[PDB]
Order: sequence, then C-alpha cells, then structure tokens
Amino acid sequence: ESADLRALAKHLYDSYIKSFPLTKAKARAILTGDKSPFVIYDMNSLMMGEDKIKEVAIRIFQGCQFRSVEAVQEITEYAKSIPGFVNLDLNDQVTLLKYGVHEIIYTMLASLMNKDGVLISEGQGFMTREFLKSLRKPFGDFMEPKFEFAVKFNALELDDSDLAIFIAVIILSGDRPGLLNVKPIEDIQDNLLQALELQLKLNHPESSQLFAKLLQKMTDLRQIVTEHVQLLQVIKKHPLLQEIY
Amino acid sequence: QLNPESADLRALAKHLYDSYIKSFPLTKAKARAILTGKTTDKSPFVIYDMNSLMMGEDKSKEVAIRIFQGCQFRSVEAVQEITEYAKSIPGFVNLDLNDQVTLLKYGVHEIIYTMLASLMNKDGVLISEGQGFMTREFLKSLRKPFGDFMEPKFEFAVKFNALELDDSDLAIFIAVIILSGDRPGLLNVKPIEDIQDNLLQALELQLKLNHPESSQLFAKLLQKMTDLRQIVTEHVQLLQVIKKTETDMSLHPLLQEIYKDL
Ligand SMILES: CCCCOc1ccc(C[C@H](CC)C(=O)O)cc1CNC(=O)c1ccc([C@]23C[C@H]4C[C@H](C[C@H](C4)C2)C3)cc1
Repeated sequence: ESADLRALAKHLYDSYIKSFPLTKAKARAILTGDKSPFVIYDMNSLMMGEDKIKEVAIRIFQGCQFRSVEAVQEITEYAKSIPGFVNLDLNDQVTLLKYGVHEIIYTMLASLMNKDGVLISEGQGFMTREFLKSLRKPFGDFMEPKFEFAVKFNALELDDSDLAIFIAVIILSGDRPGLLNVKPIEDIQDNLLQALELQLKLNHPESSQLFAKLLQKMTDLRQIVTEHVQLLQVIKKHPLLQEIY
Repeated sequence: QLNPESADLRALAKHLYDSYIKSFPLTKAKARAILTGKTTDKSPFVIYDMNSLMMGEDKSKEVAIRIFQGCQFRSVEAVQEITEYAKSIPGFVNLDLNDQVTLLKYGVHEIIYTMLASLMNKDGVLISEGQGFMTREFLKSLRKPFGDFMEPKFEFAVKFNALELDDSDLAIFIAVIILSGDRPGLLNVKPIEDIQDNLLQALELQLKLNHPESSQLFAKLLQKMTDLRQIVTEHVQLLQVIKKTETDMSLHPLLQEIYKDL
C-alpha cells in the first residue's frame, strides 16, 4: 500500500522537473542569494527591461498572457503523466484542464513571489509589488490578491516534491462542471490525496496537520480565480493574435 | 492502541458534541428522523404551492418577501446559537476580543449553510423547527430575484449530504470553520492556528473511528470548504440586488454588520 504511494510521489516529482523549467528550489535561490535578476521598480526601470529581457500597463498584462499560454502547455504535459489521467474520457481530460489551469498558475506563481515582488522570464527579472500596485486602475489591483495569497501560501514552506502532488490533486477535481464520468476522477484523487498526506508526513514531520492547512488554501485559490475572471471580462475596455490569446 | 494524546482528542470530540447538542435545537438526527418517515408523530406539513402555503400558516405583505423575512429572523437566531457554541470552544473566549468578532463575522454563514444541509434533501428543506417542509420547485418558482437564492444551497446539500456525516462529525467541523486563521483583519493569528491545529486533529480522528471504511473523508470534507465559501460569496451578491430592487425590504442590523465589507 505505502510503497505504491512513494512511487506515485517520486513519479510525479520527476515529471514535475521534466515539465516545469523554473522550480521552487531555483526560484527561492534567486530571491535570496551571484547572478541577480534585473529589478523593475518604476516606470523608467521597466523601459530598460525590454532592452535587457500601446502603453506600459497594457504591455505588462499581455506579457502575462504570453506567459500564461506557455504555462498551460507545461501543465498539460504534466497532467498526462499523472497515472490514469490519459485513460479518462477525453471530454473530461479537457474539462479537467479547462477548469484547473488558473488554479495551477497562481499556485506555482507563489513559488516566484515574496511579499515584495515576483520573478519574471525564467528568473531573469523581478517586478516589485508596489510598482504593480501603482499601475493605473484597473491594473493596479490585478496582482495584489495574488500577492496576498502567495504570502499566506508560502508560509507553509512547501517544496517541489510537495507541490508536484498538490498540483495533480487540483487537476483531478471531480466537481468541475460538465464532467461525464466522475467515478475514476475521484478514484485517482483519493490515491493522490493518500500520496500527499504521506509525503507531507515524511517530508515535514514537525508541521502538524500540514495536509489540512494545505487543502484549506484551496478555498482562497478559488476565490482568487473567480475574482480574476471577473476582472478579465471587465477589462474588455491583432486578429490572428487575439485568437491565440 | 489509542494513546494519551489521542485520548485528549477524543475528549475534545465529546465536549464539542455535547455543546453542539445544547446550543442547537434541531440536530441532523432529528432532521433525518423527520425526513425519512421514522414517524407517525414527526411528519411535516408539506408546502409546494400557493394554497398549501396558505394552509401551512396555522402551524403579512406578499409571498417571496414574507418567506425571505422568515429566513432573516431564523438566521438571526442561528447566529445566536452559533455564538453560543463558539464560546464553548476551548480557547475561543480567551482570544483578543476583536478576533472573536472577526471569526464569527466570517464563520457564521459558512456554518449556517453547513447545517441547512442536514435539513435538506434533493426535494426540499425542513422549516419552522421541522414542522413544515418547503419544496425545492416551489422555491424555484418564486419571482426573480428570489427563485435563485436557494438552488445553489440545494446543489451543495446533495453533494455534502453524500459524505453521510453525523452530528458528532459536524460538531468538530463547524469548530474548524470558526477557528480559521486566514480570515481578513485578525490581529493575532498564531493562537487561532494552534486551536485549529487541535480541532483538525480531533476531526481527523473522529472521522477515522466513526467512518473507518471511507477513504479520505477528512480531505473530502475539507475540500467542501471551497463550496461553502462560494455559496457565501454568491449569497452576498444576491443580497445586494434585493436591496436595490426592493427599497422597502428591511434587513436585520446584526446580519448587516456581518455582510459589511466581507
Ligand atoms: C439550523 C439553522 C436553520 C437556518 O435557516 C435558514 C437560515 C438562513 C436562510 C437565508 C438567510 C436570508 C436572509 C441568510 O442566509 O441570511 C434561510 C434559512 C431557511 N429558512 C427557514 O428555516 C424558514 C423558512 C420559512 C419560514 C416561514 C414560516 C411561516 C411564516 C413565514 C412564511 C412561511 C410560513 C415560511 C416564514 C420560516 C423559516
């Protein structure tokens, strides 16, 4: 029973390394200690950034969109390495990804955040929190909720081996609307839940009920997403490019 | 074996169940017993249409409104009851006054909708201490915006009731709901988290022992917290609209203080 669960843990972790270029391990190294990133702290510093790495605030947002679409391909490859996933009804796989990705993006985005800013482009840059907060409405509020969540989320001190399994748990959520066959999704999630429990007990013996606390964060994650999606539609204020993004 | 520290957790379990039973009149057990015909004396008058609604009133303005005004005052009671239960949670009354208020402000609706689920099945919901049963479709027939305020509540109830929890499982879970450390504006978060740590341990155990054959009930239950939170967010939305269309509808000042800047 409990050796199957380390396999699953190990399998997911290795797949997490293959699929994601910038790991929490690597992200944490850059936010702390020889090859620092370029800091974007104000209007002028963002200018030289493009030189290095319509208007300012729109050009940032679009940057998040290119990024996001890349992420979605990374998350999709990962998912397909989660056992059982690819033997599910295809409409469900697409449903699971369609509804899961925002939740995964802001989870892993936390890896790239401290209470002062977020690392960008493979950790070549850092965009400060108070700068993003200065951007003209409605963009100034776009990232603060994410920052508020990353503070809370990062306090759990999870590492990549923990996060890998968590992500799979998010993917395999059997409450997504319009799913045709929920049984095996729940069956896989149960198994992922067991693996996560054990992982967190063996990797963080001293953190009591870390499993519980981590799952509780799901509640804040989904608010984050609903809120952000609202913002997006409100934000409707190149043809073939629109289509991509 | 069960060990000394799990002994303490089982004790916490008992205390809480007992307080739950003392602070809440209609338990899930009474609810089920009414809804599933264990009954020649406990059967409810069913409301499902306008005349039956009229016939029910032995046991004024207009209907959709009169129903919501009823929900208002019953929720006010519930807040009292939950406040009573909260006091009994070891540690809660010792916290900073302001946090006490904060935790009830955000806990209360999530607990109401957890317990409303015990009084529901797919076809309707018990009302008035379980003497009446108001059908789901009758509620849906209510005029906009009111035919929309309870569906989301049913969708959750049928999902939630599928976990098959009992009052002794619910007592610990509602404690966990109240003592949550990521509520906005709390002064001191560590104390609250240490209490929840204990509550979560107790729950984890109670579920294992009470439901030994169900895999990961603990987790599955914690996941339902996201559903509650979305029910509460959507509810508050809908209040906003009611206030604007019905300029003559009174809201209770207690409930208004809870909704204020959620
Ligand atoms: C164990 C805790 C039970 C808590 O019950 C409820 C709590 C809250 C709500 C929604 C409220 C809306 C303001 C809220 O979420 O704040 C809705 C409910 C459920 N409603 C009722 O229990 C209820 C419904 C109708 C009535 C009647 C009784 C009688 C006179 C009048 C008209 C008609 C005949 C229905 C009210 C009384 C209670």
